Amino acid sequence: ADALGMIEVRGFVGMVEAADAMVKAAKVELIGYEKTGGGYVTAVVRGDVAAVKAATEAGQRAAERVGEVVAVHVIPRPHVNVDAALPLGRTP
Amino acid sequence: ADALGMIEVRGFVGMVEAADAMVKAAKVELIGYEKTGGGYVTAVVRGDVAAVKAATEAGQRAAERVGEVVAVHVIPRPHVNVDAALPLGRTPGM
Amino acid sequence: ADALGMIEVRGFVGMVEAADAMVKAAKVELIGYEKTGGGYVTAVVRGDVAAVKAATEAGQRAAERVGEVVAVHVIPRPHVNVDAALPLGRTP
Amino acid sequence: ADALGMIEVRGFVGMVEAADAMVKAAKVELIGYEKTGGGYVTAVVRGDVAAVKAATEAGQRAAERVGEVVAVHVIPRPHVNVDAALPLGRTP
Amino acid sequence: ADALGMIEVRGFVGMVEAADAMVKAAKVELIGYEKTGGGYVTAVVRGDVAAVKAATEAGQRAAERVGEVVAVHVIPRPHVNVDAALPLGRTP
Amino acid sequence: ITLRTYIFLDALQPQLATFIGKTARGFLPVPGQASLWVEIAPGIAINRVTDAALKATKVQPAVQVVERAYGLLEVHHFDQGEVLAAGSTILDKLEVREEGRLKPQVMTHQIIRAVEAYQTQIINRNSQGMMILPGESLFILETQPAGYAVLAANEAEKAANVHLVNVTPYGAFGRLYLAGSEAEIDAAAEAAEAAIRSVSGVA
Amino acid sequence: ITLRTYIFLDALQPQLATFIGKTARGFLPVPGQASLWVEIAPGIAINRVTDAALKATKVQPAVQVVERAYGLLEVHHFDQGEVLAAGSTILDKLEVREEGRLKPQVMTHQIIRAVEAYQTQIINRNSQGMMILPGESLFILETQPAGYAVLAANEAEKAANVHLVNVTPYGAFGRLYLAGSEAEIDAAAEAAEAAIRSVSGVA
Amino acid sequence: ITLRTYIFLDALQPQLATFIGKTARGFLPVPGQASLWVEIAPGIAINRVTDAALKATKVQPAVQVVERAYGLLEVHHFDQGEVLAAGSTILDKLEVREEGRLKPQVMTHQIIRAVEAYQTQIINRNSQGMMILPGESLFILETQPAGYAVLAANEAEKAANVHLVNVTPYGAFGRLYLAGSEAEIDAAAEAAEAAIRSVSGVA
Amino acid sequence: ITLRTYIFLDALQPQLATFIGKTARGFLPVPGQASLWVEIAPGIAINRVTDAALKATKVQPAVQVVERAYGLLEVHHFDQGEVLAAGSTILDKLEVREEGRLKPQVMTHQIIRAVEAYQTQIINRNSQGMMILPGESLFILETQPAGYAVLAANEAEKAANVHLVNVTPYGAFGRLYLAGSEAEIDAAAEAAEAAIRSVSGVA
Amino acid sequence: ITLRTYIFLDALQPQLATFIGKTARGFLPVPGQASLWVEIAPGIAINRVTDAALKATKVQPAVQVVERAYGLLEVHHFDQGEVLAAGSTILDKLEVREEGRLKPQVMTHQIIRAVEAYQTQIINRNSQGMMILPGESLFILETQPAGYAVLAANEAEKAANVHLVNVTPYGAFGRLYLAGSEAEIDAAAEAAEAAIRSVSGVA
Amino acid sequence: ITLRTYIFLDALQPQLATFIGKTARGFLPVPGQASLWVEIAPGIAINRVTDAALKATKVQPAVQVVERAYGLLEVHHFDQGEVLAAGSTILDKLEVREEGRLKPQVMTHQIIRAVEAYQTQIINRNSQGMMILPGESLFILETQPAGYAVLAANEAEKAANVHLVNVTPYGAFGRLYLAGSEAEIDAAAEAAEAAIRSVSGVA
Repeated sequence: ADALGMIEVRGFVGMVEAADAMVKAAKVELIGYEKTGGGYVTAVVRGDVAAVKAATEAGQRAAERVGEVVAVHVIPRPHVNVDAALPLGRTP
Repeated sequence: ADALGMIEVRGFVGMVEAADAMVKAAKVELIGYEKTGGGYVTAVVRGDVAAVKAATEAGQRAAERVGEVVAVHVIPRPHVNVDAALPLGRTPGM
Repeated sequence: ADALGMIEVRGFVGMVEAADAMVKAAKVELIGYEKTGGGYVTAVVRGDVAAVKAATEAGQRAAERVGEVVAVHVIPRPHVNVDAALPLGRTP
Repeated sequence: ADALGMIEVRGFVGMVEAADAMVKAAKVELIGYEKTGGGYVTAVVRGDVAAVKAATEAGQRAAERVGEVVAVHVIPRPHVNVDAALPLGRTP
Repeated sequence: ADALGMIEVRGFVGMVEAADAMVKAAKVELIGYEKTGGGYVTAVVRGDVAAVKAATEAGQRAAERVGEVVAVHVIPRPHVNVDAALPLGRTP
Repeated sequence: ITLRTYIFLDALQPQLATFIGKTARGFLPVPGQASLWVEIAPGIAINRVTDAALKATKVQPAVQVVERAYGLLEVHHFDQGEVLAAGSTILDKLEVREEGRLKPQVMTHQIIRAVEAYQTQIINRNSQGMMILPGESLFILETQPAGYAVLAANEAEKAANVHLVNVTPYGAFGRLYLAGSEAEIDAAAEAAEAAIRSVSGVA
Repeated sequence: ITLRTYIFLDALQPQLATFIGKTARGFLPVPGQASLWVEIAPGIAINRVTDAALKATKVQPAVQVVERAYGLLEVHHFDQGEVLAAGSTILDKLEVREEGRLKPQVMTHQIIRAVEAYQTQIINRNSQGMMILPGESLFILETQPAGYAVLAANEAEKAANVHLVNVTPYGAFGRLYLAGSEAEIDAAAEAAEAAIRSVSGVA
Repeated sequence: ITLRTYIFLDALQPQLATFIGKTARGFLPVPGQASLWVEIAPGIAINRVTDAALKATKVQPAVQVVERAYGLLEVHHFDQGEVLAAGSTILDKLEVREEGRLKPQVMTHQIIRAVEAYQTQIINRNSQGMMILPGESLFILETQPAGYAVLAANEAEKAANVHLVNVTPYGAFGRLYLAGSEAEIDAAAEAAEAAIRSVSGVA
Repeated sequence: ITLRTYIFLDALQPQLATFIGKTARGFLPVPGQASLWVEIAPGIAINRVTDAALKATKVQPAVQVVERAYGLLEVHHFDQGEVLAAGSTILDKLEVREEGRLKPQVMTHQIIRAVEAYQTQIINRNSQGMMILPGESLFILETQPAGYAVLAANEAEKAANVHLVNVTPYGAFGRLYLAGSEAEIDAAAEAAEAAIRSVSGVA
Repeated sequence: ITLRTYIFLDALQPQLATFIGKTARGFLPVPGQASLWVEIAPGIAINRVTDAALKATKVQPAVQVVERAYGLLEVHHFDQGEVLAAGSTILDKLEVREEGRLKPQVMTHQIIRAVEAYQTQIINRNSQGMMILPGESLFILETQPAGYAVLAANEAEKAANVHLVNVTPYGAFGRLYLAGSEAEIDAAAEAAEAAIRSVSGVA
Repeated sequence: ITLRTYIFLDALQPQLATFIGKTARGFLPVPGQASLWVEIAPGIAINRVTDAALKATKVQPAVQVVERAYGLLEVHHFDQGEVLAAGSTILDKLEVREEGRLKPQVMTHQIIRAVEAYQTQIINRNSQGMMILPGESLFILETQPAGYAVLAANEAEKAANVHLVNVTPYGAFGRLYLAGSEAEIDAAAEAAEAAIRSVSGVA
């Protein structure tokens, strides 16, 4: 039931700085990363609803400085089925 | 006290899709509706301030596809004396 | 009776935010609201004059952001006959 | 103590309409009147400061349309020595 | 005996704020008021020698703002005989 | 004499009387009333100002000090009207209308999220109010002059679920710190900063 | 040195670290860090217990106050394992073991429903933790000797989001004052009392 | 809980109201009001003694001081009628008839006439009431328990235009220090002893 | 270095040496001597100035502090000649005669009559000196620079039967409070304000 | 935001970390580490800036206060690299290069030898550090801004056998006092006064 | 009244005289002067005890602290005979003589070589004398009664180049803390003891 925050960058470095900045800005858990290939990389965080929204916006400002940021999105209360089938960390 | 989120719509249809999209967005409780005549209807939700914040914007974006949205508002701490007189799902007594 | 103060806003929301801000600003009793049909609704507060006069200023200033505010007025001493016929709480 | 509003008019009728206008304007108690000889009379009202301040400046604007209004003043707390020796409706 | 301070105004209202301002400005006793007729009214205060002198000047500056002030006088040590025949609050 | 602050506080939110009182060494106010606030230089004219209020009204004062710089005046009472009489008399002694107050400035307002466990203990060295729990969030505000801040601190808790840090109607500048979970802070600070400009005055 | 109290805390809770941090004047603690605190008599001998231990390990000293008779020593370090070395070494320096400590005894416990505003003016004016706001419930517990009070505070904050108003484990009897709603304070007061029962020692 | 002293002063004198107010940290007192002060032991019971008194009447809570063992809470209010109700509310609830209180006993009394300039530097420098000026006389009186000092000073200061240099009735034994000329000090020291001598109580 | 004040105090009146001394933590003066007064910034240049004085004379220093901003220098001694000698070195160290001092400005001086029982107890929160009895009267002064006030405080009590409140030769401005029965205050203030104007200096 | 000081302390000399820390109520430093120093107005940006350091590095802060005026920031750690990493972030928070700091002003630098026994004991009223024995010598310096002093204070003792008196890296001006036998002061001041000019900055 | 301590010092050493000024609240002492300190119980006779000494001789009152039972008053005067007169008058006052003093017994002595950083932070933070710098050795000694502690400092600083970290001779047991290198502290403990061992009196 934890929120969901994602950052997708076309540079492995961009994701890292994006990941670090988030866990530095709010009580968030960084689960892992799914590399979609083609240089595209996605960082995933989960936690409180607001913390993610604050973390996500805080990661973009840090990543935009050193990478081709592609997408930034936040999902407050995802469906049970999503966590059940996707590698998003809150799977039983 | 529980927060407060409100969507008003000139059209019953808008309010429902506004209500549905809200409860699906965050952990809020849809408590009811108020009919002010003239076709104006207001949906009411309670829950965390952070949840209401995200739910409210999720309804407006979902209701704007349908009917005209009059007003969209969010109240973190409504005063105790309000919840007593108005029909906002948290009226005390029993 | 005690003094009176009212706001009415073609739009159920504007009444609430007004009704909130008034109570938070002074020691007044929010009695309820009266629906005149057509989207017009009117909030009613009661108490001392200085309380109302301060509450109403805060309400009007708070509803102007989100509503089409129709009228704002203050009665310092309603004649006994009004409260007897019209529903302003203080009705024996 | 219970605050104070006064109006002194050279001529009786002006005093009345001023008084009548006051008690109708806000929650105040008309306690009496003082005849100082030479035609001067003064109406005296007691109550909370918000009413009288709103009551007096409501009575003046209505009596000044009749006769020569001499003076208009408001005391938000007569020293307890005043309320004791003078006929202002609160002598113990 | 105690000193003597008096204020004579052509408006009952003028006397009150003049009276109130005095008893608020110094250790003074307000005995009463003597209306000589014709709208003229005189406030009487008694106390220490200096207390009056500071009180009176505070009444004059305060009374001149809202009334036809007529006379301001201070008597430091009045005769024994005066208090016996005049109504000045210190009568045996 | 010149004027800096003229703020009339409607009906204070509870938690103020604490930090108000723990800062005050006078007639502490209590929550649910109304109070007044006047800071002027020099902090002696205040002392004369305090009479005109106290002589002409039924009030009660907590702050009258020069521990910071020049002095500060607060009087408090339950009835809005009685206080409003005291304030209006104060300016009449100064012979200045409302719009003589200075416009407030909004210099530094920024929101800080998830403070590192260290910085919490250090702010609390300024233990004037509540403690910033480790890893909540903090808001910072600056206005010139100083008196305007208590307005913000009031309007703050009045609008969100916040824990109060520390407030400055004292000093050459009005500075503000707030603490609590994230969404409230965003909701609280956003209310304060907007509250400050709406004041009418001269530059 | 006569070992009065020595209770090692597994991990300092989020709120208490501020209250400990708002008052310490030495090596500051941080949230989440494990801490062992040893109280002994006479208080003049405590200067040797820390001075010997500090030379042997990497712990951090938060508070060391030498009173007329009792002594209190607090150590902080992120590694929970290190605490056993100095403490067993410290007890072996004062020729004592685990069973040699004094058993804590709960002196008095009282919950006063609906704290009055007038007391809140007196309450928080002499407190360094959170400010007591009007209407919340306050649970005050006392332990004899005083050092056992630290176990009380760490117990309350964990089970509920309550507020620590003041804590002084220096003196004869330790004061633990927690604030919150009536129900939340009720369960918290329960956790404090059991802590006196589980402290092993003598009387 | 042992109720030590409870002596009601008919009307707090002009100087003490300032002097009591110059050091208190709660609801400040005002001149002319009648005041009752209640002294009890242990200090943990004062929070309950006032809380029972504060919840029962409309009196004002001025001071709640936690001493080494005992706690004292004193209330003042201009309405003489409240004294009979509130006292019975506190006294009938905490093991005490009026005569059941401890009777005060004058521990030490010494008058040092005409203080030299060197003493003026040392004397009032540790005082918060009026300054002890060089050349004036100082009569020192002490009451046991500490709370009883107010009856000593208020009885003396009422009868003469003397100067109150310092008074602290908090602790084990209360200190009352008055300063002035020889003649004014002469009658007061006489009036102080007889006033202490008539105090009814127990041992 | 720049010059602000140069005050030559003849022979202090008694009650000053108290408030002077009880506030001071240096070589306290006593009543009947002489003292000297000169203001300069920074409060280190003073520290050098104090030697040139102390080495070339037989004096004794009371004020050498930095509790307000930068520090200020006064030295005291019984023989007028020695003090006048101490001054003679100080100005010559600066190479400026007397009349280079800044003309003083008289900022706020007003007399307040029958102060309300409230305001008395609260002013004394700054209990540096005596307390304003309930409902007498008060005189208050502000001058630039700050050092000039102690001169004024001298000529006041020296000229009327007054109780001395509080003095500020420290700060950006010199502020003063006086208290006592009514007619004297006018005689004090009338003398005080006259003391500042008669001084000769440059704009 | 504006810039005033930018001091990067290499490896502190022993006796400072005492006086640095024992004066401080934060994460006390220790001798042999590194620290950073940056002044900005207004003293709230200090509070925000300190995180940006703490979030991006492994450091620890001693000074974070507003007891004097606006606040000032120092963080400390043993590894030189971490501090230089922290420093680069702080200025980068401002989007300002290294060289934006103001060149310092050197107001008053003079050396005093064999101070009279009086002036010694009185300086120690400001006992922030060591004491000027009767008849050693004293060095006094003023620079603007204030943060630069610890830079100066460091380069002194690092170069001679001197005792450190009292330091102000806080305030609108930086003032410094030193103590010890004669030749050392000449050797110390020779380095200190020289320490300030060598800094490069803007008008 | 029981006469505890009465020791006349032939000449106060240069370092200790400063420590008195860091703690005194009266007329500060000066280097090289001989000084007598008399501590007695109960403390209520001290205001009379000094009044007997000051009126009989030319002594100066430096420090007078009112404790729970005992009172300490310190006198200084350059004429060794004149100091003895106040002492001889004071000792003879209670019809007592030299033997009435308390006989010294070495209470507690501990040498902690190479003070650790953890102890260094706490050491001077509770001290008003010289700061203990990291790495120096610290010897903490206690004397009973406390008044005899002055001999400890006067013996070391004259006979050895040590640094006085703290000395407090008011209370139940006097604390003496000296800091320095290993060798210099070694001789003092012998020099402090021989004066403590030779101190004549009774029990």
